[PDB]
Amino acid sequence: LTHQQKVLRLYKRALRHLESWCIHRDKYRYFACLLRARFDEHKNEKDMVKATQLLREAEEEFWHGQHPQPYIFPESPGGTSYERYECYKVPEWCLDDWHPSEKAMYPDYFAKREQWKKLRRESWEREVKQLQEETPVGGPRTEALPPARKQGDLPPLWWHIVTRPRE
Amino acid sequence: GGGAHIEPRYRQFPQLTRSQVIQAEFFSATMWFWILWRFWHDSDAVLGHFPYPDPSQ
Amino acid sequence: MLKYIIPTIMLMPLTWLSKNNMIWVNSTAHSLLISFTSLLLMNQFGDNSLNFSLLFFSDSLSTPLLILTMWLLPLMLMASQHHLSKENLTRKKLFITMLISLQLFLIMTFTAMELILFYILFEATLVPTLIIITRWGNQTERLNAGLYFLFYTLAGSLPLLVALIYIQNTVGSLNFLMLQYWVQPVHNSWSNVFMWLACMMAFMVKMPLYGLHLWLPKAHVEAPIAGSMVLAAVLLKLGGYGMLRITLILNPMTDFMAYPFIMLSLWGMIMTSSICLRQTDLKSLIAYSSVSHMALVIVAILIQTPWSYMGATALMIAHGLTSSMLFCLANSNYERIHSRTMILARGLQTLLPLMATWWLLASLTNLALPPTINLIGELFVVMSTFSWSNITIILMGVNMVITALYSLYMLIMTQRGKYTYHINNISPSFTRENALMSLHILPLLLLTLNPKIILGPL
Amino acid sequence: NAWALLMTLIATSFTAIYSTRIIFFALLGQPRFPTLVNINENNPLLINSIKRLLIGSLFAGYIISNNIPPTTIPQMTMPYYLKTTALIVTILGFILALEIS
Amino acid sequence: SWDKDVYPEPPRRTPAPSPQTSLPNPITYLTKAFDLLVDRPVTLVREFIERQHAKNKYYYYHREFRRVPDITECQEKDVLCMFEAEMQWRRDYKVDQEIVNIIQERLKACQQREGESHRQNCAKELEQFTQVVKAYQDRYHDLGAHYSARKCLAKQKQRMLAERKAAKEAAAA
Amino acid sequence: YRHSIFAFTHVLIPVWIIHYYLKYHVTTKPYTIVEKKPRIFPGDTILETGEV
Amino acid sequence: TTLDPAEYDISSETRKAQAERLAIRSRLKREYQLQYYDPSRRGVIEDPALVRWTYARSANIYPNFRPNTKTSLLGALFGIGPLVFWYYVFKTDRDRKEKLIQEGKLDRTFNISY
Amino acid sequence: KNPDSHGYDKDPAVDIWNMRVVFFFGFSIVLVLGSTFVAYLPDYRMQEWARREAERLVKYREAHGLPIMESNCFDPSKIQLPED
Amino acid sequence: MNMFSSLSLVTLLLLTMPIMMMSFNTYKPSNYPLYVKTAISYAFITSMIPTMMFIHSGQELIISNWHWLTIQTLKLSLSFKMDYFSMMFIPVALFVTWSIMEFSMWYMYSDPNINKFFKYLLLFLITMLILVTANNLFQLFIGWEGVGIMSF
Amino acid sequence: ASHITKDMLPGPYPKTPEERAAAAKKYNMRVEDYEPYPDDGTGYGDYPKLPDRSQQERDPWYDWDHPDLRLNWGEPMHWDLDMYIRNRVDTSPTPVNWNLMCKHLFGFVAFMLFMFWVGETYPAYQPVGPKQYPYNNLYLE
Amino acid sequence: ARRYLGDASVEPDPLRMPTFPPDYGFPERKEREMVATQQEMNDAQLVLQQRDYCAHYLIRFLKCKRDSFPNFLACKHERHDWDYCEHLDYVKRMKEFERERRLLQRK
Amino acid sequence: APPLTLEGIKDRVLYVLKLYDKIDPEKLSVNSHFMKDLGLDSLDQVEIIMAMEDEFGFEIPDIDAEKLMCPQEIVDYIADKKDVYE
Repeated sequence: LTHQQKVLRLYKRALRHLESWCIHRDKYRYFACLLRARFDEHKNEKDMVKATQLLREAEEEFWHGQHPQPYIFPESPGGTSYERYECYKVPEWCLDDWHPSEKAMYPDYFAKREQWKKLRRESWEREVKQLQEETPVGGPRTEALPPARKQGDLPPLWWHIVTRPRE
Repeated sequence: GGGAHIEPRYRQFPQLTRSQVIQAEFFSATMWFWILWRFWHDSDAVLGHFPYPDPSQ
Repeated sequence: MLKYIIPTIMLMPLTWLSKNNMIWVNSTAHSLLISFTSLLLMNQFGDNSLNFSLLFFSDSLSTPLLILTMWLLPLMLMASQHHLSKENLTRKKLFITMLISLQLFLIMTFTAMELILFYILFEATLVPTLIIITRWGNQTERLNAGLYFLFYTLAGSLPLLVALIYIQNTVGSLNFLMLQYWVQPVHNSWSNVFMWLACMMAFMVKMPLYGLHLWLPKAHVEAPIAGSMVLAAVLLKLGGYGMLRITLILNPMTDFMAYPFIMLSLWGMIMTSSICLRQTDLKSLIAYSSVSHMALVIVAILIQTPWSYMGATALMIAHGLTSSMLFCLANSNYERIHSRTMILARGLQTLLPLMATWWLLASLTNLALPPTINLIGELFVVMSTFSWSNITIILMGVNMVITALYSLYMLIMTQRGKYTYHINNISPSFTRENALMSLHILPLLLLTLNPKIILGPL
Repeated sequence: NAWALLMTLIATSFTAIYSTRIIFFALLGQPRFPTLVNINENNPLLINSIKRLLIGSLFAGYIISNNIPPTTIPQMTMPYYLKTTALIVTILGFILALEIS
Repeated sequence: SWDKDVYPEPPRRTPAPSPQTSLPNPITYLTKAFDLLVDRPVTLVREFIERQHAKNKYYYYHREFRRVPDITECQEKDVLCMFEAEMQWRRDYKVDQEIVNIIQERLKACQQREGESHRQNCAKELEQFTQVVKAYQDRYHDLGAHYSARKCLAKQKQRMLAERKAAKEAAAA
Repeated sequence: YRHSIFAFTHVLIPVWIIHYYLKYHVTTKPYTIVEKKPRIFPGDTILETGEV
Repeated sequence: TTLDPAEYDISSETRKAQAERLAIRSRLKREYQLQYYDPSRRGVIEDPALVRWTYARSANIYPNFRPNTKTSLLGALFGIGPLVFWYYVFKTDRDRKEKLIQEGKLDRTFNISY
Repeated sequence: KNPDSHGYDKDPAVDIWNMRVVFFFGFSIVLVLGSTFVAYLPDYRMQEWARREAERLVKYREAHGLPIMESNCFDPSKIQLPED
Repeated sequence: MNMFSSLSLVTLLLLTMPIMMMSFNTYKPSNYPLYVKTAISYAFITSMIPTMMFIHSGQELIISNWHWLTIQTLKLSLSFKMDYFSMMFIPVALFVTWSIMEFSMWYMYSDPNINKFFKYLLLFLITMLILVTANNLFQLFIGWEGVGIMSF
Repeated sequence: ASHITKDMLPGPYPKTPEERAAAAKKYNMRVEDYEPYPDDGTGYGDYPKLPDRSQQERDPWYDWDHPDLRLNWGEPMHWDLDMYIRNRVDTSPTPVNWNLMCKHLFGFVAFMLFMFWVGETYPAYQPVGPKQYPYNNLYLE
Repeated sequence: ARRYLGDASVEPDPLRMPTFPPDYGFPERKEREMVATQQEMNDAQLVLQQRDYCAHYLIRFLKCKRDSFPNFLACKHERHDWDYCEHLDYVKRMKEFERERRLLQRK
Repeated sequence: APPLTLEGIKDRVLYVLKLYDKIDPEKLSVNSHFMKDLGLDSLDQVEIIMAMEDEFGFEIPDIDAEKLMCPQEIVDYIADKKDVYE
């Protein structure tokens, strides 16, 4: 994480644990600027050790004053009924084993599927081999050229592009 | 889809059905009427009073 | 009797004599039929036990135990079919022959009329089993399972034949169990311990104590295709019952030294089930169940005083099925995904919905819900072994805890989301997957209706 | 034990603040929650359910109790200050409920 | 039914009615109702077969054995003569289990028959019951040899201790 | 409306079957259902006599 | 209690020369997805970290073992130890309970079972 | 093993034969036809015989003079009882 | 008094009918819940009857029915208990559960597996109902753990 | 069918740079402090060279943590170190190492002495000496 | 516990009462306080600690209870007077901390 | 089941952003590029997502902050989270 944005991850959560402490909707709102005052007290000064005491002593006075059972935003990294619905989870590619007379239904939809595959049937010869041209040796984060220079098909097809919905 | 039968609220405070609350309020009596017979007739304690057993003779 | 050995040996050229692929269905068809004969004259007494010939009383004994032995045969060819279809027919004719060649002795044994037909037929296996382990293994560690499976089983079962030939010429004739009507006791010496110790330790090395089980997971982890003989080797083991024919008599009155077999297996029962929790290989995970609530019988048998035999018999055939059937699940789920590593298979229960209730009813009968045989086979253990000394309630009371975390962790590992990379696992359990997995839970729970047919004489 | 008397009756107090807390944050303060709230309580398959209990609630305690063969002897002579000593606590529970709310 | 003196029970003592009151009783609108939706589909069918069953009468007899074999004969090492001397003893240990069953259920009929007193009545079963089982495990119970049941070899060798100790070594007797 | 035999196929099949297993039964078992005593009160052969 | 678990520590700026700790992993997730996206596969992936997860755990110890350090002769404090204890507990009972069964009668006479 | 055949065991035909040869032989002729056998199968371990005969014989003694559940050691003075 | 016990078991045998008739009874379609929800309604009024029969004459009952295995001496068969905790409570535990499923009937209304929800809510009531009624101490333990699995 | 050098061999020092990473990269540079070192207290055959241990503890934490998957679901290619206790363990709580529970669990232990007394309501304490008399003291009639 | 002599019949759960069980009794008031007939006491179904005083009185209470079955009230004065039998008894038994208080003090 | 469309999200986001008196409601809505209304480095980007959480209310992931340059970009992927427009 670049030294510049390191306060954000605190600046995101700072007021976050606040609101679960306050009760009235104004209480959060009334202390906004008042506790907002402390940030820009020294607004423009050194990036290094001079202002690192804005990072250094931020540790205490935060962890101190922490865990009033925060509001968890139910569907999220934690807290109730977040990951709740798995009874569907949309197992994409359920379309393999059928024994038709189970395939009579959704004929228009079976027509559409086999039309998607043609892209993934052969998109490769320039899709894969360009990744042999694109990343010279040890390349970091691995996405292709954002267009793939003419038509990406998908290119990330279809696992990320067709992936499973929520209901 | 299913139907429009009620639209949601932008915090315009949605309206009631007008048979929703009255049909309920008749069950605000059943606590306030059935509380009638508490003090009538029963007191804070219906007991009889222990008369300090003075006859140690 | 010959009602049985003769058709089941008549099976033997029902197979090769046939044509091409008709072979499997040919013998599976008949092999079921014999089960009518199995019950047929059996389940007579009852009181004053059945002996119909000089050297055979098939099973009277109230150790019926033989009906199962005739089940598991035409459960194999439904079980064993998967990857054995990939080599030649004259070899496939073999693997059905030796597999029968086992089934013929397990009818001979459990009857035996005596001690000395038991032994030579007690050691008469290991010719057919050893050949199924070494060939048709999977890994290359199999070659050592070949040895370890001997050099124990045979290692100390020779001291039988030194002892049983010592009795034959000492008191009368051992020719018959049904005459013990003269038996003198065994008081004490530095000779008689050995006698009692020679007439015993050969049996322990089969149903493991917490020592000298070092072979049991070595052979099961790596072992034939379907569990094809792994279902059979979960019959073989429990068949160490014969300790029920001896220790009832034939040195009755030494309990003096029992204690090193009590406190040694009684603290292992709380033990080896607990070394089963972190296992990363599934056919290992079940192999250590098989020690645990099997090794509880060894504290049921040594103690006298029935209400143990009420409960010790129900156990030999209790896990006789449940512990069988689990090796049948972990086989199937392995057909599709070729690692036996437990982690790898996750995110099932969406993709094979009907096989959900199959895991459950299996893993529920280690929990031993009260009504089934399992508890009514455990709660005659605890009732007598409590009277032994009150403190047994603790350890074997702990067994009833760690075993519950034990089982679930195996199911609940297969409830998760995993789509993950598998393009395999399409087959939605074609009937044999769910057919052979049945014919266990149907017959198992069923017996609880009239469960006087599984009991000892006491 | 001359402790439970201390101990239990104190628990009777919190029986007020149990209630009044989840009453006063849910049923009392200003509306606070994101917009687009669709609430509809007109629900034949619900209102049918509550109505039975609360009716079968109020009358219940007296019907069940009134009909029994009596199985024991309660003391029935209860002196002062032993009497409403539960109610005596709840009275200030509600006090300390709202004052503290 | 059964044998009366095998399963005795005290008589009925039907309770007297006490209407006393001007108010309707609903049971009389049920016992007068329920009876009429029961008897017709029920009692007619039991009468239906029980005559339908008059067409044939089978038999199964009352099986009683032949007791010559005695007890403590015969010459020690023997097989034939001591094969049977258990068949006397084994059946007569299957009996003495059940005679504890019958006498036990008779006890239950001392309770829920009454159950309010549970104490000042019955006069018999409990004060008898623990005079029964104390006549059980002694000499009729081979323990801890009960696993082998040790028939007739240990059966007497409690009862040698019940001879070679009692009545003589009792000092002085 | 009827929909009058659905409640009949529901309850009236068992009520028959269950009692046919009782009327033919209670006197079969030597000691079956254990029903308790009448708990007689001094309304039959007795005077009170108090009231005291 | 278990544990701090050090959600802040020293940093900044030293060990900013440490990079390509991601190049180690970024290579694979490129190659892994280069593996994982293909039209025709239908099968599981090697995933060596799992092969070296069990096989360096179950097997490959008694080969690696040496019976030397007396922290590997520790187990006598573990394996045999309590197994003697359970003998000490029992053998006192089954006797203390036995002596009374002879002189004096603890039980009642309505105990037939056992 | 799905060229959109349905299939159970192996191939086109006797697979279809191979299902009826397990299902039908396997159960409905054994798990049912057989299970019937032991259901009402005759008196097991001679207990049925015992209830009545351990019933009749109770009152016989109770009727005239005799006690109940003797345990008299099977007629002593049939035994010489070695002392020492 | 002859109808006294016999009506209790009605409450008991009934709730098993919602299970047996799940496998080729020619099942009622969705609104299969209603098939059960009415199968409840008549059970409560069924249990309401014997409540009054007791609060007149007393006279609690048990039943001797069916001999499970009989070992050495103690003979365990099965039974039921009509006792004072049986007469009052059981009507209550059914009376609430009479009202409870309707709520779920609205709450779970959109779940495609609803049909077998009411099954794993049904056994729960069944076997929790045999705990209160059993006088045979073992029999108390059948439903003791029968419920302890239902939680899972 | 991985051919040669499947797993750990006789460490834990066989040219530490030869292992991580020949294959099985626990460390990048052969010093990440992930070098196949952690054979702490050897002679126990346990955990030989092992492109492996003492890498830190208390959980994979299972949160956003979303390069791709990164923790317990989605299986990043190869980090695996030790596991199997990781599905029943998490991280730092708010307080630290305060046993006030043994305090409170013994908080009532103060009232053990409150057990040795009784609670008899009638009459009051009324400091006494020889007035106690639970049943009787002096003559009957 | 007045007469401490033996029991002809041994039936405990005191089916052998001293004569009738009191709470304590007598000692003087009342020397013989008198209860009800035992032959009818356990002839009906009467729980323990229903054998205390006011047995004669409470046996009538249930008499009318069984009379009007479809009714929620029989006698609220008797149940009131059931204290007037019991309250009068219990208060008469509140006197045992009065005597022992001043009797066991100085003299 | 609650109907969701792509209009309101262009409105709601336009709405409260037009509610703040710190922004004149003549200013661009769908595309301002937000770097003209980024002032300063902080107290904008994380400042603006403080309110927008108060209506929908899912988590507003961290690494999605740098997508917030384009005012059409914020509304862009909120369609992909809650399963929004076709």
